[PDB]
Amino acid sequence: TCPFYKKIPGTGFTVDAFQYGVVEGCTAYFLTHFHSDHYAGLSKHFTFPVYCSEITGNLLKNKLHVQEQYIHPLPLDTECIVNGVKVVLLDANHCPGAVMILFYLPNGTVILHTGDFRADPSMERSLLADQKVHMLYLDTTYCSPEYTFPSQQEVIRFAINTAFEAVTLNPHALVVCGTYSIGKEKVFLAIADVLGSKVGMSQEKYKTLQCLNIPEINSLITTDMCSSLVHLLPMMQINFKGLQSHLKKCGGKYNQILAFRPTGWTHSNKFTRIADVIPQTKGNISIYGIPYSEHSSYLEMKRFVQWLKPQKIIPTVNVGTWKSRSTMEKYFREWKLEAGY
Ligand code: NI
Repeated sequence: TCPFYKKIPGTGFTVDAFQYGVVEGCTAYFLTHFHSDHYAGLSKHFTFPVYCSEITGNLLKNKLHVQEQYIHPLPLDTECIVNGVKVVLLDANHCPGAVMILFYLPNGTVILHTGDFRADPSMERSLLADQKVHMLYLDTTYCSPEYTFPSQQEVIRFAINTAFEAVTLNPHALVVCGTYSIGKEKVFLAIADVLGSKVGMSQEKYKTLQCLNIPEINSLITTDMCSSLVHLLPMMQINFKGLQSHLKKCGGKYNQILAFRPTGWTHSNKFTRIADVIPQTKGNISIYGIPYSEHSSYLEMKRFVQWLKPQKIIPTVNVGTWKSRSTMEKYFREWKLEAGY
């Protein structure tokens, strides 16, 4: 059944709750972003109102074929009224079109639902600064102190410098980047920009990117693989067998592959700095796992919460085990005692 952490009290609303059939009492279904564990269940047969960003609404219409009459896009940073309740959508710093949602309950309670987010100090100067938030529905993906990672800018610097050096040493090297969802487009777009190439990809993936309102996108991507030396493939193909196979397909235009796997976290983070990352190599193929995260680190999460000072926290991730739930609740209490709220 629909879990309680997907329901908004004092409303008929649910958040990211599309795989439970008709939720009894739900008058509006919000969708924070277009990732499959969140939209699971949506299709052309859905006949309830869906509230989301413009970009998520483009994806619902073009990729899932949801009928336009049931898609309600909202502008960001704007007080809107939905079924009699004031709401605001804020940028979540996750993937394209991802939002956090502020609900202003008729009884005076304010609730923030982060969706999936990567906390940032810039959030401390949005509309969140203007009133108190009582309850926080929190993306706790990396809520444990082992989870450190570098800034996105540091990671993209490494990738740009690595790729440019390799292709300048060998003009017959191919760059390959893995993907399995929207998100992390800066990785392949930044590499292609330093090399003066467009990024080549499948027709399905090109369609997906053309929904994202990225400026000048027609200048940066293409479905002509032959004219490109940065290729995008399914994350599943980013291994030695998959890459050897791909190289055979390029007809001797290339003699070396340099590949990137933008992972979340990996246990080489606790020891190794970004400057010191190395690839796995077999023959003329090298694979780099780079820690490009679109979720908060532990310290970023902690700073956001200690700034916001909520009265109650409801985790939305890692809630399935008692050991995880108990651990998270311990950190929340530490943060509260340290900061004095
Ligand atoms: Ni997500």
